Amino acid sequence: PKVRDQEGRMNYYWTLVEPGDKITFEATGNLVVPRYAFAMERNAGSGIIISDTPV
Amino acid sequence: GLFGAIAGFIEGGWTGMVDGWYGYHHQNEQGSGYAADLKSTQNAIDGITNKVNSVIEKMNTQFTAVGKEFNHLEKRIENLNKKVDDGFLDIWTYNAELLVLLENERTLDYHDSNVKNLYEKVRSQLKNNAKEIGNGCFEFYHKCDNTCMESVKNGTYDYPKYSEEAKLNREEIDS
Ligand SMILES: *[C@@H]1O[C@H](CO)[C@@H](O)[C@H](O)[C@H]1NC(C)=O
Repeated sequence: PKVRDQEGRMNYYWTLVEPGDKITFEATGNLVVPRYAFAMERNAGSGIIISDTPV
Repeated sequence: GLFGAIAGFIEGGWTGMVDGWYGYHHQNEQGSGYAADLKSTQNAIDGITNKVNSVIEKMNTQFTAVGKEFNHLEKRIENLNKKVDDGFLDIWTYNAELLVLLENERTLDYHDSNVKNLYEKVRSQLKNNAKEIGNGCFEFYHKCDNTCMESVKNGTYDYPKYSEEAKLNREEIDS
């Protein structure tokens, strides 16, 4: 059924790559290749606040 | 009052005494006025401050994010997460309400005990040289100047010094 005028679906995926590791992509089609990647260090804890209060 | 001093045999408090919690009202030929007992007042302030500090400082926490996000197919753990939050809310609320209720009762009795002790300390110093007349008041059978007055506040009243002066006056007031 049409969702935002689309009848096809796009399933997104993610993973974390540790230092000294390689990620390999292989496809004959139906692949959305990455363009930008983020290097990050997670901070333990913290959450997400959902409110209209300004910052 | 538990000890019967505050709102007991001392019917009311003094607004003329502003320098302390417990103290004295004296009267002699040199005049009259209000004074606060430094020793008993400071020892009660320290206990109350320790009481307030104990309630607050013993509560030590760490960094923590309460917020948890779940989808529409994770209702059970979402209900489990809500059950954890609600259970903590009920436990903390009941303890906090009862802690204030019980400690407020203890604090008022603590002031009652201190007032009673101060009266008895003065009573032990004067012995039969003074007559109890209620309202936490003493009447001296001998003249007591400013030096004699604060000597009771000091805690250094000389019973034998005025023992014979007061004894002679004791047997004449009562016919
Ligand atoms: C006790 O009070 C009297 C009142 O002036 C004073 O003479 C004496 O020095 C006092 N004792 C003290 C302050 O240790």
